Amino acid sequence: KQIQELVEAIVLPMNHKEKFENLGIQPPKGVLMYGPPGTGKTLLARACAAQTKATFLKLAGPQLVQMFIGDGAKLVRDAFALAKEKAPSIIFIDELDAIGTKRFDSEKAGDREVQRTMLELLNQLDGFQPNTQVKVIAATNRVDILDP
Amino acid sequence: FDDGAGGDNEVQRTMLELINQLDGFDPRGNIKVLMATNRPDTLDPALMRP
Amino acid sequence: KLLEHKEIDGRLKELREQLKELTKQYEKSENDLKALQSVGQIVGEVLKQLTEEKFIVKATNGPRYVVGCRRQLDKSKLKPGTRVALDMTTLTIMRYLPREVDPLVYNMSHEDPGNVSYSEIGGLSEQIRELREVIELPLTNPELFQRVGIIPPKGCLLYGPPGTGKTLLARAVASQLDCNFLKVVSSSIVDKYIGESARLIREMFNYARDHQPCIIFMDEIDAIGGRRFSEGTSADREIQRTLMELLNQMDGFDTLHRVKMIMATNRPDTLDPALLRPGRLDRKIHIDLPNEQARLDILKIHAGPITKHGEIDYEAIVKLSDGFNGADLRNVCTEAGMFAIRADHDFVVQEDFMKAVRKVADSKKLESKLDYKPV
Ligand SMILES: Nc1ncnc2c1ncn2[C@@H]1O[C@H](COP(=O)(O)OP(=O)(O)OP(O)(O)=S)[C@@H](O)[C@H]1O
Repeated sequence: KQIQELVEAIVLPMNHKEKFENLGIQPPKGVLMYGPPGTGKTLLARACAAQTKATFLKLAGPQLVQMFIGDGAKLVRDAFALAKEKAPSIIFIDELDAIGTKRFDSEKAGDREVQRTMLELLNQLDGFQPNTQVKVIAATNRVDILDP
Repeated sequence: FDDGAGGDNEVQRTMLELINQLDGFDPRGNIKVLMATNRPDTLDPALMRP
Repeated sequence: KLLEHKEIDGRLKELREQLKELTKQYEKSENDLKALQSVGQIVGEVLKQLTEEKFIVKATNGPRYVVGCRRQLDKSKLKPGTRVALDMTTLTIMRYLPREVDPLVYNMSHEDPGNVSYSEIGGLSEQIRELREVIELPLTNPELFQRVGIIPPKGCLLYGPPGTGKTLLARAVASQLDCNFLKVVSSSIVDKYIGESARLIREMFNYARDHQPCIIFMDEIDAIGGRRFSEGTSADREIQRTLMELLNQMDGFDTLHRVKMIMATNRPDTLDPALLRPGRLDRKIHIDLPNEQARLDILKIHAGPITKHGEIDYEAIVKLSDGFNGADLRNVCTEAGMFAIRADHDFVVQEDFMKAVRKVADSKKLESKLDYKPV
């Protein structure tokens, strides 16, 4: 049933947008995987990369952690622009918790570009700039590290 | 180890970077790694996975 | 016979238009060369008014200075808090600017959508009328309350079910009224430098009171990612002092000009008794789930953008499903549309609705702790 939800709710927007238009509904924006770290999460994104050809895009988590500051937000915008160039956009990020952090409630210090890439990731992602050619894949180990 | 105190976390960022470049999405190859710990119950199940 | 006058007029047209347009772009780019007189400035913000002609500015990497104006830069405009452009050599103030900072205030401010009708799901019995009194009527006339002398109704709490009286069925009259409808999901106050909580309370109100009758709306009063503990270790007075400074800048000590509070939640566990006094939550209200005919309402408005035959049994979906959520009927419509996508039909048959009943109402039953009311 997870393969059902996966294929029948991501690959059918890749091939049938009008089938949503003949009925008068709208495909969801944002699909999230979570659970124990052994059930196979990366495998499903790789099965997407195999059995679909609509511009698979991996994105590793702590690669977005930057030191030359200002690069990861630009990089996410580059990723969506590049996958926009090949309009059906299979977009996957692993360890979203490694960039989407619970905003820590403490003083004196703090890495900043996690927040910058977080704000720009949610900006490029959804809400602001909506588009029906974003197919959001993400998988994490834990859920209670994340933001509402 | 993280709740509403917000202290030491950057080493965990380094270690998640280690997991990322270590295993999953084209791992090592002809590399054999031995690890050791006196404290197995302080490990992460992002490395306990076979 | 004299088309050489038009071979001269055409030479005029072509050659003069081309050379004049090349020399016109050369005029504007000689002005771009003249911009090698307009050679750079600095930008800082006025931190205070030192003397009437002096100001302390803020180099954004570092130190603080003493400046003046150019000559006539309106020294009353340059209040502490404005941003100015600073000179490069003389370092003094050249030109004022707008802006301000982090979009966690902004992305909850005016990302705020609206509903396409007052009846986005249904059940508008006390909703239209009492929300109308608590917002719109004393903003139209404060003198009626000035027969008594009190601020406008201090705001209900939309509690009850999580999703028919929590986030849905909250923006009914808000769609109609359209005055100062911002969002506060109340995770944006639990900050990093933990005393930025009260500063962003100031940033909430002192940015709000412009659209003069303000709508202070707060979904999910105590919201951060996860669940909550009890009166022991650190599930503690963050909420209490933060909420009392909220209530401080809401009413009691500081407010101004017919601002309407609206609280709307049932999720938080730890709340102030002084939150619960008449004067800050002077009136409160309750919402049922549906009364089974508001089920019929939310279904008959959820039976919207669906190609059908006009035979969809509303009584069967109303009585046979028990979701008690406009979002549940949203899932019903979604999966019934997917089961018209399945079997390849444009129309969503009533049996696709009952397939939605079965699958959606069974996956619905994978939830525990189906109850929420604070205190
Ligand atoms: N259905 C399956 N069939 C075969 N092997 C599977 C299956 N599910 C999981 N696996 C195995 O489990 C591992 C894949 O899981 P993971 O690589 O951990 O996915 P994941 O994204 O890494 O999950 P986490 O939370 O990130 S560790 C590999 O060893 C796979 O061979």
